[PDB]
Amino acid sequence: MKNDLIRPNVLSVKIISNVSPEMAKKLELEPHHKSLGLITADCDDVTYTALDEATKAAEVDVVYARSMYAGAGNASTKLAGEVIGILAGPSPAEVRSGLNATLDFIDSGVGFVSANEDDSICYYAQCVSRTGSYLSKTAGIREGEALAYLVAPPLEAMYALDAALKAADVEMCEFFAPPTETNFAGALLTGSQSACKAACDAFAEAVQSVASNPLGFLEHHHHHH
Amino acid sequence: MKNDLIRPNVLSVKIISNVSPEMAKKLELEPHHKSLGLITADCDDVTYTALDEATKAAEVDVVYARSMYAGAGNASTKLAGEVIGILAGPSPAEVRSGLNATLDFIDSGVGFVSANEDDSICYYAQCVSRTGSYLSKTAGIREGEALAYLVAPPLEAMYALDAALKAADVEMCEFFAPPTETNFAGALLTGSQSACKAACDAFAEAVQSVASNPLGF
Amino acid sequence: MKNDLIRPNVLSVKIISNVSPEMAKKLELEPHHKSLGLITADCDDVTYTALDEATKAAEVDVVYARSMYAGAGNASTKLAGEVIGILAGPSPAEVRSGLNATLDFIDSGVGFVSANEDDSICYYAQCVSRTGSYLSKTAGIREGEALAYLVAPPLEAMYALDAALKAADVEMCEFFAPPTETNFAGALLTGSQSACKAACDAFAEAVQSVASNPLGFLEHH
Ligand code: NA
Ligand code: NA
Repeated sequence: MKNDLIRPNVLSVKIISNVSPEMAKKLELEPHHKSLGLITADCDDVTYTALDEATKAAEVDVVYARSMYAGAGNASTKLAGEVIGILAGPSPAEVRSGLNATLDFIDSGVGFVSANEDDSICYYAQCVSRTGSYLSKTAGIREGEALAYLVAPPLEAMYALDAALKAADVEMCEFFAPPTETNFAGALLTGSQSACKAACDAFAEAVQSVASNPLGFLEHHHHHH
Repeated sequence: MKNDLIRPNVLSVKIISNVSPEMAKKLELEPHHKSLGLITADCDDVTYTALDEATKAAEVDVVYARSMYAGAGNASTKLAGEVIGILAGPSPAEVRSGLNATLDFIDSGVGFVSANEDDSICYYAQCVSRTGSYLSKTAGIREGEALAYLVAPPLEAMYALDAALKAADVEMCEFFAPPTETNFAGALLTGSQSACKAACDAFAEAVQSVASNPLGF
Repeated sequence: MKNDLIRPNVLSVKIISNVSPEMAKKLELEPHHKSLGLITADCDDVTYTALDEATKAAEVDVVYARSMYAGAGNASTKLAGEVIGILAGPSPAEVRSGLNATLDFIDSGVGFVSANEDDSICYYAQCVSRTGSYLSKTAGIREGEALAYLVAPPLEAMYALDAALKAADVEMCEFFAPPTETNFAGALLTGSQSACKAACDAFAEAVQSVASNPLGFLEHH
């Protein structure tokens, strides 16, 4: 029901030690990247946030991060979910430390929030109060700066992004144009921690507004047609 | 059943007034684009045709129009459908007018047509007698020229495009290479209005032929 | 159940006898490509292998070959499946010959194999002993050289590719980065037929290992 947290789930985790050179080349790894940590889950943006948290916890870089077409509910196999993440580090021990931090974050209480009775509309409005190396590079900001990580379905996201930008002293960093692979959209915005929180609150309120009344236009403006 | 119209449905409509400069930049809006009209629906090509119609009905441009991966039946949320369209114009009045025209067209009787008993094969074969400013740009043709807008599933579309091109003096302007995001295919063809209609008729007949006999070669 | 073949199915096949010049342009056909053979099926990588086999059997080229977003189980229409392939040749007879070779290969016993009890994890580990003109070009190798054609879901594929590369005397040719349209991943690897076979066996073993222990990563490395 509305305001319920949708629990995210990790599906698979593995380590590759001493990554083969042939794979290192196709993944465009750095010379010091000797080991990989692999993860899949049923929620991509929670996982991306978790991977960023991993870069604060261990000597790891996010070297691969992609979402699956049409999202987890349309996965055709058990472990595909809707995201694959790859951490790289100098040793299996560092990768292992990174993956443990990732897993712990995914199960920390974060998640998309439901906007209606059957959870058929949901959104992410996460204040990342201290970015790691992954999301700061994605956003083009300095490490440790704050972000509003805003995700919703396509029309809700566009409407609510406008609301969020107007509500808060925040800057556009990265636009997720609709559709991304999972048919969502949104943005990374930056500013002070209080401004990012204000943007998150406004984004959430705007998504809920659309969910509650998606076709109000018909009665107000399409009458006598 | 065969020849039934599949009714297209609008799922959500919203307007943005005084669009934020940050969003204007990311959408690559023009300076006169102050207001946005947003729409989602469960049929993308009908919506694209309707958005083009709106540019003839109001002072609006189609500034964004994209389809969802794997189509409306695989939507994971209620309002995603399989298309998002954005109209831009100088005022809320003009984008409401544009949306009203879009809605009218979507409800006008246009739509995908079923080619079999359980409506599991369908196609779009729509003659656009006079393009607006959106489908003329997509096709790379002069504004106001006619189009045949032809869509079907991948193999049906390739087979039926062949038939359409042979049936009248038309040129292929834009090829929708399989898969588009919704796993369809097709093309925009141009020529005289009567040639485009002949192409539409041939396209429809060819899709029906494949539906009736999918493995016969 | 585990080790079961998942049988691939052909959904539609048609011939265009004299392709129109407008269609030839958009498909970037060459002048000698007069006839087209169209096929869809519910298994893309089996079909790609089959199309390559067709080029060995007949004077046909693979001129178009693409997978559908989210795979055959999410198809919204009857004939879309998860792949469209197009053969081009000099005549309808030659295209028909190519299509027959394609269909025969699809039904030959090749296919994805289940890695668990409800067939919810599967993989492809096919040794192409002698490539035709399609997969040799895709891989960037001489026509007639061998490939391991390795496909699995995203994490399994990455883990199992590393295993295959370490186990077998093979080289990386083409990386299918996750996700491809059907949300799979994998690679084409080349080497002797022996080495390609060893890569296939190691890939299969590694995918099965992940299926049996999907969350396990704490063991000594
Ligand atoms: Na589905
Ligand atoms: Na090796």
